[PDB]
Amino acid sequence: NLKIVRMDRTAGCVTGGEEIWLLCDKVQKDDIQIRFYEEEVWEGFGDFSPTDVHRQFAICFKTPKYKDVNITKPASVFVQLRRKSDLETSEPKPFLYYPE
Amino acid sequence: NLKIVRMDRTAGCVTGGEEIWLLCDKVQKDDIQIRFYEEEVWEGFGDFSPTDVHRQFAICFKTPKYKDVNITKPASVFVQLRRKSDLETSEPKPFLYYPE
Repeated sequence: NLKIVRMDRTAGCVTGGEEIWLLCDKVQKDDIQIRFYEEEVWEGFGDFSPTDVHRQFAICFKTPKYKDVNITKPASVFVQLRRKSDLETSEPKPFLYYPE
Repeated sequence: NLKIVRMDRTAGCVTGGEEIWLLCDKVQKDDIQIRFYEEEVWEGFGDFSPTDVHRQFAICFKTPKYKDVNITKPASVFVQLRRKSDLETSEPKPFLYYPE
C-alpha cells in the first residue's frame, strides 16, 4: 500500500537538514512519516509537516541527522514510508549518508 | 487553473538536460507542457513524457537548452505550465540559467 516511487536525492550529509522530495503512492498527510534506518537499529525521521505533503502524492522534507556526524566514509542506510497509525511500511530505498 | 506550487531547483546550466521536479495543481498528463521563456520571445520546453507526470500532481522533467550556451553571466528567464489544448498558462516562476 505504501510506496516510495522516486526521490530527487538519494544521498546527503550526516549533519541532516537537507531538503529532499519524494513521490509516493497515496498517503494521508497526518498519518505518514519517513523513516531512515540502519540495522547494526538506528532510526531517524524526515522533518516535515502535513502542509509539506503535496496532495497526498509527494512529500518535501528535511533529512534527519545521522547517528554519527564524525564518520570518515559514506554510511549506507535505508529509507521507508511508515504509517503512524498501524506502522505499515513501504519497501525500503537505499540512502547514502556522507561526511561533512 | 494551472499552478506551479514548487520546484526543487530554480536554476540550471545553459546546456540543459538537467532533471528538475515540480509540484503542480492537477494536470492531465497528455495535455501539459512546461515552457521556459524570455521576452527580448525565446521559448524552450521541458523534456518529459506522460509517464513522468506523477498522479497528475507532479512532473519530473529535464531542462531545455538555453538559447545561448556561450553566455558570460546568468540569464533570468521564466517558467510556466501550459496546456497543449487551449494554451492556458500558469503564473510564471523565475528561473536562472548559468554558464557552463
